[PDB]
Amino acid sequence: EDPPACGSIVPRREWRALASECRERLTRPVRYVVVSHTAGSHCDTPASCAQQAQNVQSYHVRNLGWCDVGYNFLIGEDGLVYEGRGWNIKGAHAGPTWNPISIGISFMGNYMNRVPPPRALRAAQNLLACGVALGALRSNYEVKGHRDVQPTLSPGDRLYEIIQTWSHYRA
Amino acid sequence: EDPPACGSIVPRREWRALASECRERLTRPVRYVVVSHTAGSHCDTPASCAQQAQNVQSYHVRNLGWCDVGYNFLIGEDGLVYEGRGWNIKGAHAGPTWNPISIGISFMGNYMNRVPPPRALRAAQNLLACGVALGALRSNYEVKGHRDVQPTLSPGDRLYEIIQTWSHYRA
Amino acid sequence: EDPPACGSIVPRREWRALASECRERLTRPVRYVVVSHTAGSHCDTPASCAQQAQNVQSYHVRNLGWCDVGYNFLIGEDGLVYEGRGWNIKGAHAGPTWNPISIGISFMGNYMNRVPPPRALRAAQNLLACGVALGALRSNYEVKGHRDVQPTLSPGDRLYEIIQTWSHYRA
Amino acid sequence: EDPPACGSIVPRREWRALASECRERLTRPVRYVVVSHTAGSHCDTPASCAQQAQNVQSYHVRNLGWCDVGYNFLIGEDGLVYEGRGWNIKGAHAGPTWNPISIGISFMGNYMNRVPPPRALRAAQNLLACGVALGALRSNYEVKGHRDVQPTLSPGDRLYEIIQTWSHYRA
Repeated sequence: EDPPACGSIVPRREWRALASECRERLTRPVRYVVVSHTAGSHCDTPASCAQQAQNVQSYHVRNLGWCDVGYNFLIGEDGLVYEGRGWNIKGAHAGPTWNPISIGISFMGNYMNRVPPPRALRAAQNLLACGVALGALRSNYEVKGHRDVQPTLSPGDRLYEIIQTWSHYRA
Repeated sequence: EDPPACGSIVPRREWRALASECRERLTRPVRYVVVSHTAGSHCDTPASCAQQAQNVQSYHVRNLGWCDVGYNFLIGEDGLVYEGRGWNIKGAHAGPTWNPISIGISFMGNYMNRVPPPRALRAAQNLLACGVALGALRSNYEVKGHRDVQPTLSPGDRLYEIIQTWSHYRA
Repeated sequence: EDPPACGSIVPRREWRALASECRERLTRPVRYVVVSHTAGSHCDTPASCAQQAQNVQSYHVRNLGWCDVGYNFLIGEDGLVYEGRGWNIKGAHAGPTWNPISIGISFMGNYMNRVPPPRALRAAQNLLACGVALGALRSNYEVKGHRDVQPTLSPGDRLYEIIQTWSHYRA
Repeated sequence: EDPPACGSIVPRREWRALASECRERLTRPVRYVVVSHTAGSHCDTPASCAQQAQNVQSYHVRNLGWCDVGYNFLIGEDGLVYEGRGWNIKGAHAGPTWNPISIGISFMGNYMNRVPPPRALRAAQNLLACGVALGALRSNYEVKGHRDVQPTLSPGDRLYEIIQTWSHYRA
């Protein structure tokens, strides 16, 4: 069980997230990853991305009344990964059939007419390899675009175009 | 008076829907109505709008594997309401919490920077008044925009903006 | 903050409850409700049920040494709700994870082989709407079986099966 | 279904009620509430009280030829409310003047020399509060006694006396 400190993941406390009230768990190893975009604005710096993650959480917790931000992880264009509900807590990002069997990661921004920068993508891929290293994800895990399991424009055309070219993508 | 007196809808056969396989049912009268937009292209004729309703339905059934198009009713810019799951079948448009206690109506098109023409709006409000008359909806029913209960841009800024003005809208 | 009082709860002074030595409070609005059964004797008259409440309180206090009867509320088969620690005080019924973020209501009886009467079910369902109306429970509160947050049979197979039908239920 | 009667009312069916033949609706918002005692036998358990509601209905239907039991609601010493004609139907409880303008709630038993239980008092308020919530009782509703409007002794001296101590009551 060789140890990799692959957590180039910014903790909840570090981006000053509100405390979570979610308690239901994901049984590891999880088989799926559903990729979405927030459809909101992007951020290209730890400082702005921290705030942007606060806003997304805000919307979900204050406006929608949820126990925590809906994603397990969020990707910023600053090239960092933000801890959402994490590897062990069931997200609220792709429905009742998919949330309990998937890890939901969301790129912060709107990708209908923009590609996320290479470092945002490297962070996403690095985050999945990590999940595999830890046994949080099956080594043969499958990636889905949010539009493949729920009716939505998410994760955006350009971004959707890209994940389809991904090794673990299966529609 | 009686027996009926309510707004008109294009029936499933008329638009050429595949047969529904959905079985789960809503309890009447329903307290909530959720307004979304399909987020795709719009249609301003009975011909293109039926075609449109086909597509949306194809995506939900052929691609997401659902028993039927997600919405209870669709609204075209042609001025006609399109039968979806109807007043009795639980739809799949606003998630596990609202699907079983609401009627999901979705305008066909994207209303982020565009508003639906007056006739599409009359159709939608006609429909709600129809639903009330049928006892399918409570007389003190409430309207929510899709974004008020799910993380999404739906029903679109301009549309969402419009429904905030409605007699039955409740944030 | 929300003027009108609610439901028909038999207050403490009426079922002759020992004073409470509990002080740790709950952050309102509470998100979860965990349904349990006492697994003790059932009662179907105000007098026998007032007694049973007393029995349950006393056993938690005198024998287990708890600051007050562990449940936030108790339900009789006489169809009445019995005030336990109430809405503002943290209770001891579902473990350290859940006790600070939930409301615990217990049906006085054993429900492995008996279903409680409709009036008991009704009293519970109505106690919850009160909780919301009062602002003690979130409008989108979630009900969980005792067994879905702990290893146990509680609230009993029959009662468990029932609450799985309630609209605010989440496994 | 999913919405049960507010304030834990025992449904017509639970107390084994004969079907109603009444058609005369009252148009809520009703302005008044009249309190009578049935002058019949009292009961303090859910079992005995269901028989009494059945007793009183039978008397009114089989013997007086009425379309249903006189009252809109009956209160029990068990602390439960019993559905009579409900909110919508005009009841026969206080003559040709007040039957069309008020809601008749009747305490089961003779209360000339008996003061009824506080739980039954709580259930009564509970009934009136949930009446407003429904749109049946005008939010600013008013209360009168049976003897305040007819040559009768009902609701009984002890019972009548406390009804005056009320808030919503109008002299």
